[PDB]
Amino acid sequence: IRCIGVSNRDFVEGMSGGTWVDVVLEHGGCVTVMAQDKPTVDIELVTTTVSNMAEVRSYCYEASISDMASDSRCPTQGEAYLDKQSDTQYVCKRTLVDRGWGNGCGLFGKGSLVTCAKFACSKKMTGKSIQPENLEYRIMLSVHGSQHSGMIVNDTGHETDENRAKVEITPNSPRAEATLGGFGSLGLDCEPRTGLDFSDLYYLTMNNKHWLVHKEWFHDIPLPWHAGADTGTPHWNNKEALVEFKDAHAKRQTVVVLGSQEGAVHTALAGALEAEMDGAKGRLSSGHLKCRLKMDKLRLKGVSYSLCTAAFTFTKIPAETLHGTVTVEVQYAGTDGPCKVPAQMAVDMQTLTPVGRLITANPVITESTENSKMMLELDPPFGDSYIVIGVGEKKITHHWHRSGSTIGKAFEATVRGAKRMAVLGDTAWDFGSVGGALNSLGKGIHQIFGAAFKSLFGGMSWFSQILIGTLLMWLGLNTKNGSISLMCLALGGVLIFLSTAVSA
Amino acid sequence: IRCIGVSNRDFVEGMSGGTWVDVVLEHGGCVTVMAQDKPTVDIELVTTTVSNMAEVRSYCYEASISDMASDSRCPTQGEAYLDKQSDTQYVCKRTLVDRGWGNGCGLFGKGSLVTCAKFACSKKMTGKSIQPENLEYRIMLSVHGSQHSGMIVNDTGHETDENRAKVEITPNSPRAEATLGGFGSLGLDCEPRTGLDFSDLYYLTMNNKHWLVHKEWFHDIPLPWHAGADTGTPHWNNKEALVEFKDAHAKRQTVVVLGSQEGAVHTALAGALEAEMDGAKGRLSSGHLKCRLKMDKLRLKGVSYSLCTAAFTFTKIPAETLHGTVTVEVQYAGTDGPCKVPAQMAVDMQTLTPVGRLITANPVITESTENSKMMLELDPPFGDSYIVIGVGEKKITHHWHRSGSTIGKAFEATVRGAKRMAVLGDTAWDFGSVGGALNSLGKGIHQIFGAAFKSLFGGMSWFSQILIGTLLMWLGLNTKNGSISLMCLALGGVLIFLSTAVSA
Amino acid sequence: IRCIGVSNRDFVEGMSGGTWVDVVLEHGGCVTVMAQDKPTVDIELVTTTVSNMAEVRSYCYEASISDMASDSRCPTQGEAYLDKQSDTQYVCKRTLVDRGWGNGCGLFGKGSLVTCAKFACSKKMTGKSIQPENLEYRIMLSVHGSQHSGMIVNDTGHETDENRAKVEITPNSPRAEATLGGFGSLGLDCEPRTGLDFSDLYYLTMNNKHWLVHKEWFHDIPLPWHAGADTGTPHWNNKEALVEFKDAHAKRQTVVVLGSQEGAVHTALAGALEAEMDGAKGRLSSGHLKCRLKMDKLRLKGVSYSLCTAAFTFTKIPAETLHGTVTVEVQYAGTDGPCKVPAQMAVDMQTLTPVGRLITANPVITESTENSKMMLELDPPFGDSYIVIGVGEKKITHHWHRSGSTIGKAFEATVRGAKRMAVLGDTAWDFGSVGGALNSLGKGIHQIFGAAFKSLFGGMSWFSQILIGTLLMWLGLNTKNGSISLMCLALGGVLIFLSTAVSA
Amino acid sequence: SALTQPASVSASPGQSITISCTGTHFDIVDYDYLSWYQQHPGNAPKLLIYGVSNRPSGVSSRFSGSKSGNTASLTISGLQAEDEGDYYCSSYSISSTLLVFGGGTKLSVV
Amino acid sequence: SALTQPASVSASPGQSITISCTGTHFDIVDYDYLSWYQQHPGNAPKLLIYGVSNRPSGVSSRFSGSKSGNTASLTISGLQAEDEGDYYCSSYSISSTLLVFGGGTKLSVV
Amino acid sequence: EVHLLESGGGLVQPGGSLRLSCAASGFTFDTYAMSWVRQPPGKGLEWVSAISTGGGSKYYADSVKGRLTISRDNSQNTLYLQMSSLRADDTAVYYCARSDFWRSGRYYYYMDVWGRGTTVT
Amino acid sequence: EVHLLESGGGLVQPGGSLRLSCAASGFTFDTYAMSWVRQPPGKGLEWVSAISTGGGSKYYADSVKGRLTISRDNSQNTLYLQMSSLRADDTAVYYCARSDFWRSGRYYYYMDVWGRGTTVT
Repeated sequence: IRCIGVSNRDFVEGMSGGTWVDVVLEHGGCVTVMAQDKPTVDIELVTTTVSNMAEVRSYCYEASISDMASDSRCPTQGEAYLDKQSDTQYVCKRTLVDRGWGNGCGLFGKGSLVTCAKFACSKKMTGKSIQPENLEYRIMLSVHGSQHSGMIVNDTGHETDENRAKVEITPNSPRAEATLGGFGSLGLDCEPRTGLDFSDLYYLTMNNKHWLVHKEWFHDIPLPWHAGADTGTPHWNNKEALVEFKDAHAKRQTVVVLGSQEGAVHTALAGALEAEMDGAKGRLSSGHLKCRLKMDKLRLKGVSYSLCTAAFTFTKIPAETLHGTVTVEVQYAGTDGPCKVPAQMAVDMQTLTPVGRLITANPVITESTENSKMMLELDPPFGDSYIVIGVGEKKITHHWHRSGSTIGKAFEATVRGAKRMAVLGDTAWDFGSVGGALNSLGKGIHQIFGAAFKSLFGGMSWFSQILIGTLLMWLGLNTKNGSISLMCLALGGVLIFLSTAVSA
Repeated sequence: IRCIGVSNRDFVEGMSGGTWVDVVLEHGGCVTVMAQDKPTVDIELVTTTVSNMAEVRSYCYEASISDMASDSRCPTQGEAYLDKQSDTQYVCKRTLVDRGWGNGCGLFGKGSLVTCAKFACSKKMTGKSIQPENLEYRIMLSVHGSQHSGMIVNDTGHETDENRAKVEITPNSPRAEATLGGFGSLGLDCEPRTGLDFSDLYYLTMNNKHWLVHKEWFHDIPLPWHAGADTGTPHWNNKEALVEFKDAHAKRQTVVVLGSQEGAVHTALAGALEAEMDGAKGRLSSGHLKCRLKMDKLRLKGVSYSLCTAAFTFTKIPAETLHGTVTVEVQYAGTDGPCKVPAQMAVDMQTLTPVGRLITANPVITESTENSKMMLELDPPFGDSYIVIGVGEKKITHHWHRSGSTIGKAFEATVRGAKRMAVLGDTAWDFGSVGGALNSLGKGIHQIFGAAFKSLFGGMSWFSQILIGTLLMWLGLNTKNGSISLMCLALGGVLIFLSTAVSA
Repeated sequence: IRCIGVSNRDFVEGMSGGTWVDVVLEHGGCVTVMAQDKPTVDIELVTTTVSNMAEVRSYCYEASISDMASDSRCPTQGEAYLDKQSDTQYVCKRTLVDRGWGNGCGLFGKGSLVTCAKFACSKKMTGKSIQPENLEYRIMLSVHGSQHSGMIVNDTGHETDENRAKVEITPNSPRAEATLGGFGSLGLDCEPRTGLDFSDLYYLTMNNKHWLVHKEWFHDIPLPWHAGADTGTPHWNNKEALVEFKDAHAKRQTVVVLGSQEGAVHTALAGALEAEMDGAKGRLSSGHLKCRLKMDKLRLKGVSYSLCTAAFTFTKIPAETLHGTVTVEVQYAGTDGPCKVPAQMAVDMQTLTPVGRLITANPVITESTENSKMMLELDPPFGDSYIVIGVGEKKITHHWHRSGSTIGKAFEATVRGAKRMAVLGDTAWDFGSVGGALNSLGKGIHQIFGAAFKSLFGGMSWFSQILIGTLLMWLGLNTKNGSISLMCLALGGVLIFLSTAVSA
Repeated sequence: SALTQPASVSASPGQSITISCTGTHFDIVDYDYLSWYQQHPGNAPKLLIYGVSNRPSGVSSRFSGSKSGNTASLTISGLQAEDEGDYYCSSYSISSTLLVFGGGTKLSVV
Repeated sequence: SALTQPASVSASPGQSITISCTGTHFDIVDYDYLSWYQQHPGNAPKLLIYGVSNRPSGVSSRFSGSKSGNTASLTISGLQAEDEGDYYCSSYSISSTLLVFGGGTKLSVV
Repeated sequence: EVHLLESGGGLVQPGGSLRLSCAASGFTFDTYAMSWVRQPPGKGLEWVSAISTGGGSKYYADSVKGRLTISRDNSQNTLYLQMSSLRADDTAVYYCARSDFWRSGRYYYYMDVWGRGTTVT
Repeated sequence: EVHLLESGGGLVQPGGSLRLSCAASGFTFDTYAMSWVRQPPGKGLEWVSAISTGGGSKYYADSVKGRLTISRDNSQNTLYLQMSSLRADDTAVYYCARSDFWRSGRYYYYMDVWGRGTTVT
């Protein structure tokens, strides 16, 4: 009964013929899965943990220089030595300064000077590699069964129950069979390796703060650095990044170390993602996982339950969710025991033919307690209807109005699908996937087009994307031949939409 | 005898007529003054201190936050209050989160949340205004008199003597009279108020390091700031510059204070100029001062002495300065006393007709001791010559060659004048100026042209200057007519030269 | 009586009027000066020493490597460190090698490997700077006076005599007055600084062998080099020049130190000049020295002598020198004393009118001993003649034939002048120089043309000169317009002649 | 929904006795959550079969479980004398009393 | 071409005595290579003037030499008692006997 | 190795209350569901109560339910059972056992290890 | 300082020979042309012989020419004179004098430092 009231929720329908469905478990969203005669289960990827991290490179941002010395030689002599160019801990620079009789030797003009400063790091910034193996997705399963509103509280508290199950998939164990007792079990054929593409990603840590950063960005940033294998006293490579040599007009040479650069790299970490560390493990979010759900062993728990025959009282007013779905929690006066909760909705009371849909798909009281409560969720039809719980005349009927027109719902589904395509790309075709040939053809076309699009538009920000998209629509709408015009309009609209879907 | 061997050295020859010449004392460079019947004086601006500096604005770069708290409201309830939105020391943000039965209230969708943290500053960055007054230009002048090589040592070692005097001018006292024993006195009619244009310049200070920064730059940096009158615990204005509010997917809201930002503004201090402090005074360099040099009371000290009649000896081999100028030091054996040094250079020693020009213009031994040394400065012609010192048959001669051709010297003088024009603009015309209609006229057109050039290309960098100069040269060479063609040629050439003069 | 039979000999005739002549004392050649009533003096530049030498750089040609160590890191890790990259005494190289389960870790492909070897130099070559000062020229001058053939042996034995004087010109003392007792004194106004252009010439040393090399050559040779100031254990800069890193196919990396490179730099020392060291001074040759000869105090010694009246006898057969000049040695049987040797030559012995010329210009017996000998030198006319010595009837004669026709002598003079113009450039105009405006105009024109020629064809060898010269003659003879044709023909001829003259 | 078991069974050492546990559709005919426990008098129960036909490590292969219809039975082949003790069947019930146990059958060895 | 000198001269202290040396054209009229030497009895001679006029370091300024034609003279001003001794003139001769000396004058101080 | 120790057993007054305690060692107590089971002397086993990892969910047999409360203390690795309204029917030996009831992947509602148990009248 | 010591002087019968020797110290004897001067008792000085800086040239007066030979040895810093066909006219004291005869630049045929002298009969 998680996934209720998350505003990023997806409904996938159990198809007739074939007992598996393909879903993409986006980290931050959530999906509820309902089949024709199976219990309703909502599935959420909750954790993505990286375990074995190899240090690749540590950058300096808080350098310091302590020991200072200079050596000068007269014109038409050799070069200054200063003996500190032979020390790797020192950063040095050779420049030409004015020499003459006043400066203390014979000839005039452009003597040799070298300045050496003892470089040291006060605060470094470490990057770590992530292998596509040794990472562990965690998935929490909850059943629309018999538990009430009262176990949704303090989510991410990954506790397992008769209605809640936890599965931890890895590339080594990607095919868990999730036993959820009473309802049978769920089968998960997931793809841990083809998730967020952790191959070209690093785990940046600096000042007890962690990010998930690209490899190219991490290797392209100019700062003093030492290899991950460097242990003890580091040998800083590009010390000249943080040390500037400046000369008095032609007389001396000065050494200054640059600032802390920590806010500068913070500003550089624009598109990166924040991440946490569990002490040795890289706990993070904002990924995605593609799974295949196997509902063969899923089935309704109490198919042989006698329906409840007693008084049902509301404990709370029914509340509509963000997706036009009404949630109901009731209390049972009877104490017979496990029994089927009678619940439906009808356009008219007299010929009370059920209308709309029931998400829970088998509401049940599981407690023989005299007074106990359960929650259930119902998908009412648009317009006016009545939510009735009970059988006789002691039932409870609650009037319901739903404002969600079919055209509006179709538009909302279209924008949701466009948003998921913008986030995921061609993996978006695997979310309602039950197989099919048109689905595979569309996915392949999207794969080719997205590969070309990433190749020739990969490095672009939101503003750059908007600029190039506007320019392309102009190169479209005004253009001699329609084929090039159509292509330019297509790319311009795609770029503008990709900027918009994340902007709004 | 300063200014010898500084590689940024200038020679001004007072014309026959009048007794004043206008010079511009650029900080870092130097200039030696020689008139027809006046001793050679080399004049250099050494220091430029700013005494009373008023804090105008202080920015924060090392922010902190200490007291974080959040308040939440459910849908169709009020708004979160937190009691700290009325505190100015606290930075707050209001966001909409997802609320529902799991979170602990009745309705579903877009509850209200507010987060507030107590902002603080750990390290700040101060800016101080500069008034055109209360700044002190220190200038040093030395006489090409009798002192030998051996006192040019430790320049900036401000000690006065017979041949060395120190003048300290101010906008309140811009008319110093430099007195030097024996040689009379020199008059300086300077323009301290019209110098580096300290009106559009603050004094940036950050972590015991000082710069001279533009007004517009210092007023455009986005950071938490307060007016300099804030004493005690300040009130910070733009705290949202160093505090970021991030929200969990749709659940919470977190506050992070960005990094130290010191290196970021160091990178922002690109075209700035470093500076120092004398404890309360902002001594600086890279200035320039325009003075009028009144040599009325200047006159040769050595016009009543007999030519020295004894044997001279070379104590150091004559050396060449970077300007095709040879420096000679000799020793006297006679004990007669103060006598004129007979020194000249001739191409042939039979008819030793004088050639070239003597920089010192009056070499004199001024010591009656048995062995006394003294130094000259000469301007030999191109090619071969002999530096003969003495009169009789016991003279000393030194062979000399000079590779500076007349055309090459003219070209190098042209590029030096072009460099001075680039650095100073219209003030360049006040360096070789003795008045005149052509000088003032040309300075006028250059002044209006420089005003237009700075209003049309003023805020630009080296790279952008090169780019626009190349683009203009192209929009030149390939153009229909010749008017705007010549305009583009001139503009591109000027921009490219302005970039390359500082680059090279 | 040096300069006799040296095969590189010059005859400068001091013109009537004016007592000075300009000569270019070439190292290896010689010149004899004879004025209208002055004794003949032959002048030779014997040694050129450089006294003060400053080490500028020290290359390595005999490197060695001792401590080999490697470090490797598996794929998707950082980079190997090896801890020796912090040592400057080592040379290191980072490479990618194949890694896999056989090599001993998890992934497959492109590990990181680093190899370090401890660099040492066994034999180094040192360059030294040469200043145009502190170099001393030695000049040997011998008078055609008393001495006989018998003091020419050991001409490098610079022993001063009654007929031999030694001057030592320095840039500090370039105006020595050479006194040769009896014959008066010779005045020398030399130009030590405008000789071989020692500014752009280092003093190479390698394995107790020395050269005089150009600055650009010494600075453009790639070898491990340390600055001259580097004293103690040198820090070698470009160790990668003498160390090669090679990887086994995809598995290891091996280091090798290259060969001795001594023969390689000997082959690189192609157009250099060998030189010696006198223990601390660079004794050398092959230079040239321009001097002005002041013949004021020169005059014939025994003019007031009486003719020798006794039997002269030939002691050696008159021998022709390589320039159409006959050497005569005779013995005197008289004991009268210092007397004038009556010597002449005539085509006919009846009317024995003197013909040709006499180089000694005052042959004199200077000993009162019974049997003493002296030596003469004559410039006979072309054809047959007689060398008659003695006054009365007891004279002696020697039939002489001279095969040098006037046109042939003019052609030899032309080729000698062209050779000296090729070797000396424009300084060749200073060899016959006695003044004149045509001489100065021609020397200036040659100066500017030689500057252009050096800029356009400076770094070019004999073979390259020949190739481009032939191409220029072709681009001459075969060309549309004559002006360009004339320029191409002239340039090709000049280049071919410049190659040929040193070749021939 | 309580599982019903036979009162007692007997067998001589070296033989095979099949103990049977039958139940309703609340616990047996749908779910393979059947566990077999052996309890010596006084000693705590011990797991032999847990996954209707699954054997924890450290248990001899002489015990085998099976399920057919509403009944599930355990076979002890090659019986020993020390195997005397109560044998219990536990099944997951879709009702109150999440785990339901059998009545408990006394095993006798002659 | 020998040089002729006066046999002896006499002078009182405090005066100036001019000693003279004259020779033929072989040694004097053309050459400044003229040197004056003084010699106390039983002592090595000492050089007073070289090159007609020039004087070595360590020689009093009282001795001043000059040359005019066939005769060159040396003057001693401020005569003292210790100036007693022989005086010689030496010149370079263009003949045998490269260097020729004067006859030698016995200077006497009265 | 993996041991389970009970406490709080003894002779109680019929009608009062009691607090039994089960002490766990060896295994990670925080990852295993814990269950209580009783058997009266001479009678069969009866699963009594079970608790989830963290104690967020409790399950009771429908013979002691409404009168028994199961609790756990993950910090001290101990399990509790709250007796109340005791009667003669509750006279049994209560056994504390480790259950795989909801762990991950596949489970079978069995019990791995069992405590020494305590007697309650 | 600059000292010249002679040796070998003494009494010799007329018509014989004798080998003089003058020693040099202080100055560089090899760079100086050394000369020989004699003075018969009661008579004037007469320059006798001079040798070059290296011994390559010898000069004599036209009264001893063919009768005396002047030689020098630079390594031991000494110079000799060779008497031959002596006579009563050679009875004098021989002074070993250092000369500037042919050195460099300008010279004036003078003599700086003279020896003590040796008696010859």
